[PDB]
Amino acid sequence: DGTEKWRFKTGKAIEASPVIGEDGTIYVGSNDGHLYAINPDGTEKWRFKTGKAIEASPVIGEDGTIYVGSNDGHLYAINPDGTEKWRFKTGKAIEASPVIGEDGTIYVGSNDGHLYAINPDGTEKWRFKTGKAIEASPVIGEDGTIYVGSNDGHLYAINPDGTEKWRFKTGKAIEASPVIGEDGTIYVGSNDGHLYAINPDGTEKWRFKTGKAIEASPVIGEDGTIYVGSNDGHLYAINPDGTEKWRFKTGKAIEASPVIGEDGTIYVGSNDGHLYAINPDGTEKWRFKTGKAIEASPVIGEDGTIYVGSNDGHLYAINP
Repeated sequence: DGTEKWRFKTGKAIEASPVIGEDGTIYVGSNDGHLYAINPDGTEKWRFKTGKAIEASPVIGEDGTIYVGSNDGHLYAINPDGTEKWRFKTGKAIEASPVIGEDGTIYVGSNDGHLYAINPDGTEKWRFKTGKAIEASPVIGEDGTIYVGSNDGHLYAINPDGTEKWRFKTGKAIEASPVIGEDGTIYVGSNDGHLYAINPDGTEKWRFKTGKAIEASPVIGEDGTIYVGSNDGHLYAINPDGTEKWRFKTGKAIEASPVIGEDGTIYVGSNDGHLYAINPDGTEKWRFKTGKAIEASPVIGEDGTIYVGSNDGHLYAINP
């Protein structure tokens, strides 16, 4: 209903989406350098200090391990009881979330330019070098291919053995993670302003121009609609054929991916400070003001709660 359930205070801005564990624990990184585990009632379960700001979402493995990248250059593996299992050092800051393959391999991009494949025991499996920093999380297709965007402007498709399958060049840095449609189409936003729809063979299916850079991953509705936020301040609803369905204006850049609720509501944070709830027909359902710009994608709990991190330093739990 767009009202606050609770707020959890951290020491600095929250730029990264939380993630929810099997037992309902909420995990979130803060620019204050800590990974927090929060109970569903909003009280802190534990924290773990990394060396620098955490600006990427954690991801959870099958056994419960929580993996989180830090600006300190490491990917940490944290046990559910909040003690560290291991860390893996890259050459520079990690600003992108890791992703986990079906065999347990953890893939993470680093500002040192590479995509790393990490075994669950913390040892390197392989690394794939791109031309500039990777600030975007990878995504994995049903056949095991790993897709990742680079500040060198390309979307790379990497085979599970670390060899390149193809690369797709856009006009500027790709800071958005791609998302894969039911037919294997890969959608990815570029700083050149376009949402690109890419066929599994690396050829372009179509492109959609927005007014400014796209820094936010698209998300796909159950009807096939692709939703993506733009720095031009709009949330765009895009048909599978590349034509616009509707657009929704917020007051400032949208740097955060949207998320889709059980009833089909689309939620998205704006740099104007609000969380918006949008109906599938593009009309506003409600908005909620946090203290400062929202750069973090919201995440939905099983009871419908919407969790959103804000530059005002809090994680908000919002009723639906």
